[PDB]
Amino acid sequence: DYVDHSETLQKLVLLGVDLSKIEKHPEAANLLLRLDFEKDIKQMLLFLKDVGIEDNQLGAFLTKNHAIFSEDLENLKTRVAYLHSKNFSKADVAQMVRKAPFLLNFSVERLDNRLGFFQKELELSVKKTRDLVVRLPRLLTGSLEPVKENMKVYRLELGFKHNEIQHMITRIPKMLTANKMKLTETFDFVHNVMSIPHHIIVKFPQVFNTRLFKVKERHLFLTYLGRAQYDPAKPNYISLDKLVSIPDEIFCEEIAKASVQDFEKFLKTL
Repeated sequence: DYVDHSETLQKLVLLGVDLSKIEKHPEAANLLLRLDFEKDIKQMLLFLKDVGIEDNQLGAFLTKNHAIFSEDLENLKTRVAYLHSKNFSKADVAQMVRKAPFLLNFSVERLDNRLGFFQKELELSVKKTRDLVVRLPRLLTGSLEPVKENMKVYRLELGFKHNEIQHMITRIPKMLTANKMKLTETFDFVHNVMSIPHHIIVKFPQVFNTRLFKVKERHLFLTYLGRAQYDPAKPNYISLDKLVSIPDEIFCEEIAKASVQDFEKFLKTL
């Protein structure tokens, strides 16, 4: 059987499928080992093309979704029709399935319940709720627990108001599932060590999408230089987005007003 399967396996490899990943899932791997490309696999690939997975995206999709050959094609079609009934366009669904390859493995009822959860939990407009999951489609496929927990962390532990949270998460949807320890450490540093008020953090939520060491290195250097001026009502104001976004060379010259060599020297005292 190995010899007769070789041409199918070769085809999957040429597509960029990583069989070593699929091999971690023994029943799926044993099914694939027994599938023929023309008879069993091709009709699945043609469906994926129709929903918008391009040929050069199939390898990554099939490597992630080791379960796709175990779903009934009729059910996959029904789930796509459900998404369309919810006003997700063809372009939306193509992006959602590529970025969240398990999406069509969820039943109609589960997809409906998951969309309803995000509507109820975040309280966004219908439209902004669709925009949110089009932007981060894995919200629909992952555990919902970190979402519930992080909503309570932002409000009850970090002190943001409900409207502030909506503002931040629509811009940075990954905030909804971010590691709680990392969110807390970033908040404590930016709010308490840098003394930045909630309403300013709300305006620049990308600080929750920045690795904290970078925020810290830059704040400590500016502090060392007497240039850590984060209040827009005073001169030499440095905004949080400048601080987290501009590359080292420009941060040094334009913001810290110091050489990169001196920044490097400072970082060695940390």
